[PDB]
Amino acid sequence: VLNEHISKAIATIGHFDLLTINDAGMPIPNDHRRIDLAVTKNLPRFIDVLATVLEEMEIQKIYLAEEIKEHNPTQLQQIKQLISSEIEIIFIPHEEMKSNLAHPLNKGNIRTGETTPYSNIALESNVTF
Amino acid sequence: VLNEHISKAIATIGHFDLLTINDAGMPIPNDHRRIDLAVTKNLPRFIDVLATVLEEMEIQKIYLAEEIKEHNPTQLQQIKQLISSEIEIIFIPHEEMKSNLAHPLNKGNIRTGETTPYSNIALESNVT
Repeated sequence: VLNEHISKAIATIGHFDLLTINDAGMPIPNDHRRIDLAVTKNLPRFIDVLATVLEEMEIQKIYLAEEIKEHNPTQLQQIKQLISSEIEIIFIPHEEMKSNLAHPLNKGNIRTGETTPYSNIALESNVTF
Repeated sequence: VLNEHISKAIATIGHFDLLTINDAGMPIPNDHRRIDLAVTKNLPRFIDVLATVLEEMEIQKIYLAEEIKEHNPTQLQQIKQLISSEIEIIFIPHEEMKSNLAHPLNKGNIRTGETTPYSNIALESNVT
């Protein structure tokens, strides 16, 4: 990660803390947590930002929208190929994924240029140090 | 442009105002002008951000480092193919490109993930 805001968020991240990565259409609140990386349609791609962020975090659990199973199987598969078998995948309603953007332990909401549906994820941090 | 900060900057832009796009290594001051889009090495690319921004701005002139001609002939060529022939290309020393990051009429410094040398540009706005 060369992103400053992201490195800053990851530096304030400890056990139970959340970090999200979202597609272009996700209604992300306009606060300090907001990290807009979007350039244009599909730039950068959700999966590329995800792969990059995983390299700099110890994750415990991830959250995905139940709707991803049916509406974006390809993205679900790409996510599974990325994370290790050790990490637990929890599905919740997309509506909940939206609420979590304002979770008290949410340390950042990254916006990508992704346009495929339900390309959103929440990363829950394990013990840092 | 779907980028919120870029959109904001381009909203406050008028004649003579500047907007810059830089590679990952350019020392961009830590102020309100700074817009960090860098994800990782070469993501996003300089050329892709430039192409996007050009679609949203009326530009009069661009500034490039004189050093680009010899150290990155490829990037110079890509830039030329992107802008019209009615836009003037002014070459200045890289050192000055750096000083322009704090120009009084500079409305935004965009940081990309570009890693190739002298991939930096300054766009001067025409009448809005």
